Amino acid sequence: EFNILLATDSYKVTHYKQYPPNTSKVYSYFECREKVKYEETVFYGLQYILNKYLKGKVVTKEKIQEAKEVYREHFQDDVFNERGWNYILEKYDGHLPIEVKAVPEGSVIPRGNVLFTVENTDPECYWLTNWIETILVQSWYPITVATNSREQKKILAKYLLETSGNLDGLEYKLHDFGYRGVSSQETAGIGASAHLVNFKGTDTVAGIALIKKYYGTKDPVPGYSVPAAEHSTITAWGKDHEKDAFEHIVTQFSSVPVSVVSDSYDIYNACEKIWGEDLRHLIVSRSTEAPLIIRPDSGNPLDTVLKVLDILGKKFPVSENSKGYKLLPPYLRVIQGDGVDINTLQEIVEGMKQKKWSIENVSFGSGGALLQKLTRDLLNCSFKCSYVVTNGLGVNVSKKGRLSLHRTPAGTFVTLEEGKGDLEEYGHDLLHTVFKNGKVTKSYSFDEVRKNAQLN
Amino acid sequence: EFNILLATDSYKVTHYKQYPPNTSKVYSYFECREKKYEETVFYGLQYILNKYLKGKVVTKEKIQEAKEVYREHFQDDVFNERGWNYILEKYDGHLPIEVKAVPEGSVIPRGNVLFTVENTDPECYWLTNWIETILVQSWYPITVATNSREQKKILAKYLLETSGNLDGLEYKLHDFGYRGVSSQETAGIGASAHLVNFKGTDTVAGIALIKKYYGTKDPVPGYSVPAAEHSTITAWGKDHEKDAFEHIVTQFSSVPVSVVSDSYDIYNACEKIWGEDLRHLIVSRSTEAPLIIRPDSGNPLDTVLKVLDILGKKFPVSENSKGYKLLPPYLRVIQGDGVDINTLQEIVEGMKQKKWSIENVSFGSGGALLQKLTRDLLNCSFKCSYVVTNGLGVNPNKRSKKGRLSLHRTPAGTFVTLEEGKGDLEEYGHDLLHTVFKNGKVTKSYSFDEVRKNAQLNME
Repeated sequence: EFNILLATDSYKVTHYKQYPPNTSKVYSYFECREKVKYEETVFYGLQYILNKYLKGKVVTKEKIQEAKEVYREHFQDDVFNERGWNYILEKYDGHLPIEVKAVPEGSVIPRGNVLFTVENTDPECYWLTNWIETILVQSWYPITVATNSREQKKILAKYLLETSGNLDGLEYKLHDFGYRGVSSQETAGIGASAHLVNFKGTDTVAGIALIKKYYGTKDPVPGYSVPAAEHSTITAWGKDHEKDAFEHIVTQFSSVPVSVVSDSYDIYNACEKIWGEDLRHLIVSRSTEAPLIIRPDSGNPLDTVLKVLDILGKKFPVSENSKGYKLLPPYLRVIQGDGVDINTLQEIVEGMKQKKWSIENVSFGSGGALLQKLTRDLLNCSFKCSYVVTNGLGVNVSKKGRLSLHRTPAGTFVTLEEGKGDLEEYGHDLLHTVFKNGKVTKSYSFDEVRKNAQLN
Repeated sequence: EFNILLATDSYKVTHYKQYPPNTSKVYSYFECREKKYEETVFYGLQYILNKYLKGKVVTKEKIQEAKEVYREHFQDDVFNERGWNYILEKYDGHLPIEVKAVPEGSVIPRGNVLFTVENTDPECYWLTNWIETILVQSWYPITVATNSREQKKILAKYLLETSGNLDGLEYKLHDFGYRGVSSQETAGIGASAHLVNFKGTDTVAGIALIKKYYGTKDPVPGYSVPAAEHSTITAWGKDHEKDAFEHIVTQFSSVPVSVVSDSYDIYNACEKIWGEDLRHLIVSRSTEAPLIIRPDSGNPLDTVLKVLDILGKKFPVSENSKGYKLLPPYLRVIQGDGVDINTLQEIVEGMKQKKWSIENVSFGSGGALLQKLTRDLLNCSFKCSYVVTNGLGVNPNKRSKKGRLSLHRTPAGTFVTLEEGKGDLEEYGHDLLHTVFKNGKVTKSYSFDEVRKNAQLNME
């Protein structure tokens, strides 16, 4: 199926012919170098990569021959280390002789600290470290998604608290609508799973499948969604049957919440006449677990939320909570999924507070904004060789030498270099061996991942 | 392997309970809308059709898996088990939809229908909305192929003006985006899209995709060359950079070799090492295997200009027929840092002002070519435009299209998208859209050779 001998940058293929004689070790590391400032990042995703692509017998005679042919044509010359891959196949039954150490999945670590390290375990495979860089560095994506998601969660927790006095339901405040905005099916799954580290709402079940497959969970409902009615289905009934459309929907989905666009024809007539009275007997009767969620009209993200809230406020009973903020009845809520990114989320929620509107009233959705438009540059994700051993001599190639992560008694994180960690300075290394010679040596359930990524 | 019943936005799962009774048709379309990148390269649909939609994609096992997944996901039974079983029993699991599209590789101006989708069996009215997700992801290869072609245009302009021809244009932009994209699948798709316009890529997966889903007569559709970076050269120590260089050039002499030159000494490497010390091993390299020098970091233009100058003094520089400086055939430069469509223009412009032929330099694009792209760059939009209920028809950015769409060209060759089925009259040339998928079968397929031909630049 997938061939790891063909999963590296092409130029790295020739590295086994570029090192000095007797090079026995190449040690490399990944960090989110320093440079809404993302001060701390969530380390998430390496486990997926290790399990899906690196563990077990990943080298076969068949795969060796495939790579030899592919590369012969690619470089128009035989520059493929066939013998080197044959050694791995025969010596370790196709298992990769490398060791990867990393901070636990879900850990929140400030920028500029070692997150994981990679090195070969057999001197003959000094070239392997550079080779697997490509596959490992893609962990930047789930790290970045989990990080940007958590930052948005911090914004939501702050205002939810100040406006309601608590954080109940925080986990359902930001929904992942990024399926259609990402670059591939695989990316959709990875990204959705990274969002689920922080929240539970997603429209990409592939995220849940990845979690259950690569991490494991005891959580009864790790990821959820609610039926949603959009323009495409409502307008199919016609302007004269919008009421029938609305009644049909709410009656079809009465035991769970339901999202319905109010912008199909006229939000006023829809909220004031249809919802307001014509079908009122179907709304007020809904449980607090299955509220009607109104998806505001098109326009400015903040303005629209207020407008719809003010309208609804005029037709339904609003009350002030213990914190003194306007709160719609339990059977009625609002969702803003258009133009909501990390920066805009701020202004929106900010405006709501200043207008006496509680955050309990609204939830948000983000699409290609939280799964796409993100790059390695956001957190300055960097992978580099920091230590090499040639002719028995240890040399430093960014951070220098062998690295280790530590947390001081004051609760600060520090990455010690040049093997200084060996001096047992600041306790024990926080990086743990997760992969060694083809075997995943330490794994985490998704429950642990979420616990480690929890808000401070 | 893959369960298409689980590959749609969640909220679309319940649509089979949202339409009026006897809704028999749902017709939707895809376009790169314009406001108020003038042309896009349509590429990638065929990969999706063949990999995910064709053949028997529904099985009892998949239907059951979906039922369980959605029951937990929605906390209620809102999965159309009956509707999917119907496809399994009536069409042996083949999807009853028809997709029409402009040819793969075709160049179409913005604001025009590119592909359409509709159910072929009235009982499957709900299927059109369902597959939107998987089909709209074509926005990615479309965008990559389009952006890549725009850069090709810039390079073509300056290569022609500075050398007189476009020889070797296909090797001027190398794809180094493997490490900068979000996944393995995305790497392959993206690399394939770049290969629509160029041949250099460091992602062999892109070539695999081309051969598997398109096919080619080209004996070498994608290529790369050995390259030496800092992590490998610095391993030798500052005092052995010359040996590192010597070793590498000797190792790879029948093929071109890329070598970083800013490890330690930037001037000494070009002047002394490459010059006085190893010149004998460079001037001897054939024109098919030149030494490729990769410049230091910093401003991309300044660095390119500074490197050419240093070399241009230690090596014999000529003057082509257009009067621009040209390095000897065994020596070239590559700039793979900080290059995107905006920076590319500034660089080639700078070289022209400095009288340097574009022949001397090639470029590399990474994350800024396969990741710094979104659906909004080209305003990729998918929308329902026609619906039939009870046997009756129903219906910032430019307005959306309505009714049955068709693509044509005026006698002047101007592209026009006709709406409300007006295309039936064929006032202009018949519909340019072709049926590429129908009831589980891919009905029209393009070789990557046709794709590249359709995407060629306009000589004008």
